[PDB]
Amino acid sequence: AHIVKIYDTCIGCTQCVRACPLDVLEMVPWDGCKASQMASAPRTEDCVGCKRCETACPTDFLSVRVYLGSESTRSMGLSY
Amino acid sequence: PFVPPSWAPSVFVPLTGLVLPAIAMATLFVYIEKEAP
Amino acid sequence: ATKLFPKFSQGLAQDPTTRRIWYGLAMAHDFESHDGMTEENLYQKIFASHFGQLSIIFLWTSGNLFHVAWQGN
Amino acid sequence: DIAGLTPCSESKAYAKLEKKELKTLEKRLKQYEADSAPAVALKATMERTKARFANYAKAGLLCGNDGLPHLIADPGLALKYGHAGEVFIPTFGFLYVAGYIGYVGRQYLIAVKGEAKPTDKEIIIDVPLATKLAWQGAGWPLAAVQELQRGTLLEKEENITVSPR
Amino acid sequence: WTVPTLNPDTPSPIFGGSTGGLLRKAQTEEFYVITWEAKKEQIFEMPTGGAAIMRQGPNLLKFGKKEQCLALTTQLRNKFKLTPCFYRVFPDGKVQYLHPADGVYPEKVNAGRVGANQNMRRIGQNVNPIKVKFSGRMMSPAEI
Amino acid sequence: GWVTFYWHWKHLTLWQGNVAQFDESSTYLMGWLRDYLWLNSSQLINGYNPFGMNSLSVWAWTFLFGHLIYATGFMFLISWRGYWQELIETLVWAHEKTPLANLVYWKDKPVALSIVQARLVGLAHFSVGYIFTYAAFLIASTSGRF
Amino acid sequence: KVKIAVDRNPVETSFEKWAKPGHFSRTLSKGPNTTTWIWNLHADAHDFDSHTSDLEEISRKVFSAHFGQLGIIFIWLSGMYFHGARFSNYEAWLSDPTHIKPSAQVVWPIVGQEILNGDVGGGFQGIQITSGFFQLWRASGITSELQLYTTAIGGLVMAAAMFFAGWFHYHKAAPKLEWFQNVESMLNHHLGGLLGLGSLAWAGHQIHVSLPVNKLLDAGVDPKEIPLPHDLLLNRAIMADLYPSFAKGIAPFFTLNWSEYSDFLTFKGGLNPVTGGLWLSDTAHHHVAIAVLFLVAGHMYRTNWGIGHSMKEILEAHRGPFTGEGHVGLYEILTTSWHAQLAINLALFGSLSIIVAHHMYAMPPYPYLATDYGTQLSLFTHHTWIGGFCIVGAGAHAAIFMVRDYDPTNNYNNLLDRVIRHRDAIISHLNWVCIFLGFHSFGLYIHNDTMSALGRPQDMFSDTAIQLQPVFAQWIQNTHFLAPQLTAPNALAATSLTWGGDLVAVGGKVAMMPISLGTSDFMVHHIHAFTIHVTVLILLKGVLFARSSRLIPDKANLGFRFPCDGPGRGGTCQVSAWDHVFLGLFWMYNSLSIVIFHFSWKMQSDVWGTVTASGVSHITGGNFAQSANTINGWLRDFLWAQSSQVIQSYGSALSAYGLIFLGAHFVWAFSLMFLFSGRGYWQELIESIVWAHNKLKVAPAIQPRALSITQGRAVGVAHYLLGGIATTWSFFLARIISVG
Ligand code: CLA
Ligand code: CLA
Ligand code: CLA
Ligand code: CLA
Ligand code: CLA
Ligand code: CLA
Ligand code: CLA
Ligand SMILES: CC1=C(/C=C/C(C)=C/C=C/C(C)=C/C=C\C=C(C)\C=C\C=C(C)\C=C\C2=C(C)C[C@@H](O)CC2(C)C)C(C)(C)CCC1
Ligand code: SF4
Ligand code: SF4
Ligand code: SF4
Repeated sequence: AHIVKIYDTCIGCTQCVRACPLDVLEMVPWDGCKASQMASAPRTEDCVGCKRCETACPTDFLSVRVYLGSESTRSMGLSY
Repeated sequence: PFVPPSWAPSVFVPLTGLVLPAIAMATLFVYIEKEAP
Repeated sequence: ATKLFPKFSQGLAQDPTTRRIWYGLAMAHDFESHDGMTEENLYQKIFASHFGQLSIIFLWTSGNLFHVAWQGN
Repeated sequence: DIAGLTPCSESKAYAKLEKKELKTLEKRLKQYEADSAPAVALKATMERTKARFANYAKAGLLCGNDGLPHLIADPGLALKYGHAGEVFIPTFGFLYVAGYIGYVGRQYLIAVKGEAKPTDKEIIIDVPLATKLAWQGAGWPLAAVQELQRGTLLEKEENITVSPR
Repeated sequence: WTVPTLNPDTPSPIFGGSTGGLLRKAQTEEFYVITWEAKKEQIFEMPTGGAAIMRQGPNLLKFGKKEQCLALTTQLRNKFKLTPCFYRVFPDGKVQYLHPADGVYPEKVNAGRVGANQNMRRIGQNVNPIKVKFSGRMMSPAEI
Repeated sequence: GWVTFYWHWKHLTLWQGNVAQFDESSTYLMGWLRDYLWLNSSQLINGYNPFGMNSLSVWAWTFLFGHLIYATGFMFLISWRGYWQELIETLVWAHEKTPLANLVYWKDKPVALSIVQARLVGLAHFSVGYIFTYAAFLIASTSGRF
Repeated sequence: KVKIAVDRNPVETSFEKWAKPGHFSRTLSKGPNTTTWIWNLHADAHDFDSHTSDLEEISRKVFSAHFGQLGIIFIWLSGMYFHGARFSNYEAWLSDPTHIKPSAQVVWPIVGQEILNGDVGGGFQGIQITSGFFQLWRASGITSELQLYTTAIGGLVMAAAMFFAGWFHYHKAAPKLEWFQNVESMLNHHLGGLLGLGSLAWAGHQIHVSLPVNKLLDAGVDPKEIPLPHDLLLNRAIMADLYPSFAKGIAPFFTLNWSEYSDFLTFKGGLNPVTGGLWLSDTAHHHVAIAVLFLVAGHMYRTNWGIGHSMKEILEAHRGPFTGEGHVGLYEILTTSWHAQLAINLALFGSLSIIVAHHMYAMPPYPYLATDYGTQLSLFTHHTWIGGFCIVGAGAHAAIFMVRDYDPTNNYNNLLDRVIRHRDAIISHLNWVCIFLGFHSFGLYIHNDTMSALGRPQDMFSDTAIQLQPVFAQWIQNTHFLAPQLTAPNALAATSLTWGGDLVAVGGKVAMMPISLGTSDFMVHHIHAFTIHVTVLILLKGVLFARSSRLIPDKANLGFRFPCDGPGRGGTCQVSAWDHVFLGLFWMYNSLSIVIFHFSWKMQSDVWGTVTASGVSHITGGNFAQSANTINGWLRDFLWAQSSQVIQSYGSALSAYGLIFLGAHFVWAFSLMFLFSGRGYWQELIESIVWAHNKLKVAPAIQPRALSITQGRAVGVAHYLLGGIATTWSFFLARIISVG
């Protein structure tokens, strides 16, 4: 499975969650940013590694980071 | 002195390059397809 | 299920695609990445691998000498 | 003289090459009437060929066994043996023109940088300013030394971005 | 809100079939089933290729992977303002509800959700790989 | 390639006894293409022809063998995974939909080579053809001429 | 109601936008912040669909852009006619066409380039041209540089008119969408007016000018003493002397006594023995028939009266039991989508350009065109390349429609929908067909190469060893050859000498002779089948999977031109339909490169050659049959042997071809840098270079950026095709001009 991590730099834009095409991320209540919300990655087992979340992340540097890891039928996005 | 017979190539070349490859490929393919207990 | 090859990377051994065969062959000499690798075991594996390389080189030279002495002029 | 080369003026291969070149042009000049425009053109090329072989020899160029002029690039050999118009002088001529272009372009970028939209002045050229800098670029070498001595040519490392390391 | 139960005998949108449908994986590993309610019969695009007519009220479709189900989920929500839900179904009869996990779409912050894979540091505060060397396996300074 | 071309051409001319050819033809690239590559390739490409073959046949066959591998590398180097992955998926459908063929199945799910893998496989094919082509040309040109 | 509908003064004519780069785009009008903006500006300049979602505005931009193209083409033609009147040897070539080489480009004497002014003949020095203009002008009956100069002035007057029309129909009276959506009216005018009237008018020029002038030229009359075209147009007695039937006037036409005009309207076939070209009387009766046929065709669609057909009705009527709804929805797709029209038009227009190359070479329509091998090879290769490019473009715009104009609500259970529903069956079956062709086509060459290298020639596929004769093509050739006596009784001769019969020789050179087809021909025809099938596979796959695939289900949202979907799913590089066009270009280049090489070798080996006493000596001595069955044979007897002309051109007039030959090998290798690399490496290298510019305070405000992934691919393919095609171009022209 690919390793997805969220960093304190997260601003709670929710853009990564909206960009994810496999529902690997969600917004959880937080107190570190003004938006009072931070991105979480509770379903990384369904992550394929498209890195759309990173493309949607506007922080410098990225608050969401994807590290390609062990490959599975879900990770390879195989319908067979 | 350490000289193989004339038939050596007529036998060694067939075995090495055809027979041995087949044997090697067979065992190798089996191991890869085998799954951990 | 988990295949036996490669034994040095459970990750690859749990890959259900043909990529497992290619990566198992491609990452066999990267000892530092092998599962449960320690610095001492890393050195001992390399030491044995170096004896293996030397064995191959001397057989290559013996093979060369033999074919010239047996089929050349 | 140098490197065992020989003056083109005394090379036999240099002379044979000039004859070979003029004989090709002459073999062609025949198929045409004397005043025909083709004939006039082949004659002007033959005159230009004769002048080149003569001008190159007069310039004191050295020729190899191939009978072709070779250029001396060592500043020491060129100055001591009369071969400085081959690489040395050309070097200072180019360096002046190339620095001219660079110093003017740098002066332009610096001037447009203090404007409202520098990017706009790079796609749409401020012609009047560009022409002014183009003319003031003749004294670039002295300006470049004066900037190097005031410490205004370079940027402070603290103001230049770099990767994490 | 409670975890929904998948009714497998739900009517499926009108569609003549295609060649981009389920494969042997659906019978050996797992398949995905999207379900939604339609207030009117509307033609829509099958993520597997082809046009299909959604039926009035309940609708059910089966896809080979989760991405195809979420792709259809995106079109129905963005274009028809519908609210679909999908599940992973195993070959032994087991059904697993997947989205929306808590009934609230992930982009909308919801209570109860506990953060996961979050690092109380910026990426530039990660350690050098030399520190995570000779661990149980190949790992990244980020994983620590 | 440049260093070995230089060495071979300078020695071929010295061995033949006319260093002037290199001295007058090496100063322009047309000279390299015609006086080194084109001229020294005749005997090699005639290793086998409609009139028969000679001891240089293996080198003529290898010379072309290297050109083939070199060009095969271009496919792994220019074409990328996405295109191939979608093609294989169609074949997986064809195998599972083909009667009798669907009876036999694969233990490893067929997938396109990875991005890094493709770069390596392409570079290997490119490098092998590069060496085989020059080795065939070098030995044939020197041996056939001397 | 079909009617003229326009908007008045729609767009103001000012230079305000000229000074605001990127004004047409909502994203680009903001101005540049990085270098990517410059590329984006040029790459998105003619993408009106992306500029605006208004079809009427897009249609008005397309119409005026076409007037701009027509004006460009007119200037190009005026230049060719002007260079023929002021910088050519046409008048001398008219007197001696079998020895004087056509030339219409003279170079200035500078930096020694005057060497390119070769001794073409006729007391002239210039670059030899291979466009075939001299033969076209002779066929048209032009005998003076005054006529070429007058046509040049006319073309510029026409170019000015085209540019005016473009400005007027966009800024003053812009046609409304309803006007453009009158497809029934457009087809009636283009078939009846443009095509039928154009053919009728041309028949007028040929009958009153081309036929008498060329008859006098072929009789040996000096071009100076030939009557001027008007003299023939205003005097019937002269035309009556040359053609007795002209003494009867147009009475026979209206009295249905057409047989009387048999002396100028003929069905001879074959070739004029004097010139080696088709009979102009045959070309005249042909264009007259074409004109009649197209005038009828232009009265088929309904307009403002009840008579005529409705394309929507015809389409909706053609439906069968195996195709669901059938052709329903197509009329709506082909009246609201320009990309759909461009896809079909590019496909047919390219296929046509390829058909022109084959027909013009086998049936040489111009006088003295057949024996001008440089022009013949250039024409065939040029039109073949134009066709191939247009065919690849057809694929791209079909995918653009599938991604941007396709709507499922209008395509349920129709042919389009049913095709997308069995795309995997189509691509998988085509995949196997491609693999079968590859092994059974190129595998045969490998077998022959190995058998020859192993000294086993009897085990090779050849006309002497194992034989693979193209029997079907041999039977068709025999049928077409014997056609004149049975299936085509009126025709005096067969359409072409390629089918068979006696050879026609002009100037001692073979104009055309029968072309034999053996094992080597059978093998190369199957390589063509393989290369075309594979190119179709890539283009078709790119179009059918443009909206979605099993790997990527929302490809349509990503768009037509996108680099990838990330390294996930194993790697999704080059999944966009645009990337399929990128790959298709390489295979189209591979296919056509093989097609033109086949033509050149076959023609130089079995057709072209000097005719001597008792025997024809071909340029390559008929070595195609025994040398084109192995790759080694191709590399040695074609590339290596015929490259001698280009490699030995230095010091002559063909020296330019040698320079271009090297320069083209360079551009091709330079493309590999872009094709094998990635922007990630270049961006970092630029970062260190930018550092040096920052250090010396010479860093630009517009941030330097590596080319986009898609731009990197586009730059690579462009330089690959430019370099590769230019290399063949230099090789072909140097070879043919020298041994022509
Ligand atoms: C006299 C004591 C001695 C000797 C002779 C050696 C010898 C060797 N040790 Mg070693 N070692 C020693 C003590 C010694 N060791 C001690 C005390 C320790 C503990 C600190 C170690 C720890 C150690 C380790 C950890 C390793 C070695 C290894 C090696 C081998 C190197 C393999 C190699 O590169 O090929 C031979 C190298 C040479 C012959 C050097 C010459 C190279 C030149 C540049 C070539 C020039 C040749 C000439 C110019 C042209 C030839 C032309 C023609 C003949 C072809 C080598 C045979 C390696 C090994 O195990 O390999 C299996 C390795 O991993 N040793
Ligand atoms: C950049 C590389 C380069 C190289 C490889 C050379 C190489 C050479 N230079 Mg030189 N030179 C260079 C740059 C270079 N130069 C530059 C940039 C200048 C501008 C000042 C000069 C100015 C120069 C002069 C004035 C002379 C040479 C000379 C020479 C030749 C002998 C010089 C020597 O002894 O050692 C090599 C020299 C250098 C590595 C650096 C500069 C040359 C030194 C400073 C000159 C000392 C020469 C000395 C008198 C030895 C020659 C004795 C006698 C024959 C005069 C020699 C082949 C001498 C010569 O042969 O003239 C006929 C000579 O007198 N050069
Ligand atoms: C002096 C006459 C004139 C003036 C002042 C304008 C002014 C304007 N036109 Mg316009 N137009 C004109 C003549 C004129 N036009 C003519 C004769 C035509 C018929 C072709 C058109 C067709 C036309 C269209 C279809 C459109 C405009 C548009 C516009 C507006 C913005 C676009 C623009 O001009 O930017 C400047 C653009 C350029 C300078 C590009 C020049 C294009 C030339 C023809 C290409 C030449 C290429 C060359 C032949 C080959 C290059 C090869 C290479 C190797 C060098 C603008 C106010 C656009 C608009 O309405 O705004 C959205 C619009 O879409 N015009
Ligand atoms: C006899 C009627 C007629 C004729 C001859 C043409 C001819 C042409 N049309 Mg067309 N068209 C017509 C009727 C006609 N049309 C009608 C009734 C409609 C409305 C349904 C259209 C709508 C239409 C569109 C939308 C387009 C064309 C286009 C074209 C050009 C395509 C380029 C080509 O292949 O030819 C080769 C070019 C030549 C042979 C040059 C000669 C052209 C001269 C000017 C002939 C005159 C044509 C013109 C219609 C005559 C009236 C001019 C008058 C108003 C001053 C072509 C010249 C395309 C275009 O953009 O052209 C700019 C295009 O996009 N037409
Ligand atoms: C576009 C095709 C075309 C054109 C333009 C012509 C034109 C011509 N043909 Mg022709 N022809 C053609 C096709 C064509 N042909 C074809 C396809 C065939 C094969 C069947 C023939 C076979 C043929 C034959 C056998 C003959 C001609 C002849 C002629 C000429 C005489 C026509 C005639 O007798 O009266 C035709 C009637 C008219 C043209 C009507 C004229 C109306 C005028 C121009 C209108 C003026 C109005 C204006 C307001 C006046 C004011 C002026 C102003 C200053 C105030 C004529 C120039 C004859 C010839 O060669 O003469 C020597 C002849 O013998 N043709
Ligand atoms: C009637 C023919 C025709 C027409 C009207 C169009 C029209 C269009 N095409 Mg298209 N195309 C065609 C044929 C045609 N095409 C063919 C035959 C091919 C196959 C190669 C393509 C392949 C193609 C692709 C892949 C794409 C388009 C795109 C487009 C759209 C935007 C064009 C653009 O990007 O602007 C800008 C145009 C340029 C910047 C020109 C680039 C310069 C050229 C390519 C260099 C060629 C070499 C040149 C001759 C070298 C000169 C010498 C040199 C030393 C200077 C546009 C509506 C784009 C699109 O649809 O957007 C999504 C797109 O991606 N076309
Ligand atoms: C010389 C280089 C080369 C070669 C050989 C090929 C070959 C092939 N390409 Mg390809 N391609 C290339 C370059 C090349 N390409 C480049 C540079 C690009 C970038 C544009 C592409 C892009 C490309 C695309 C996009 C596609 C292909 C496809 C194909 C396959 C078409 C189907 C087929 O013919 O199967 C038959 C196989 C052959 C004809 C190869 C012949 C090999 C010989 C005859 C067999 C000998 C076997 C031997 C005896 C085995 C024993 C060896 C021993 C050691 C045991 C084919 C194998 C298509 C595909 O995937 O297949 C449908 C496809 O879509 N290519
Ligand atoms: C002022 C100017 C600019 C230049 C800016 C800067 C900082 C340029 C940097 C220059 C630096 C750091 C040079 C550092 C070392 C240079 C060295 C050691 C010089 C080497 C030259 C040698 C050895 C001479 C070789 C020869 C001579 C005598 C001349 C010829 O005969 C040829 C040859 C090789 C024999 C800007 C902004 C690019 C814009 C523009 C105008
Ligand atoms: S890489 Fe793709 S699947 Fe994974 S979390 Fe990011 S957007 Fe989601
Ligand atoms: S895109 Fe980045 S900043 Fe925005 S919610 Fe996701 S991780 Fe946080
Ligand atoms: S290598 Fe380039 S094209 Fe391929 S997935 Fe990565 S970024 Fe996309």
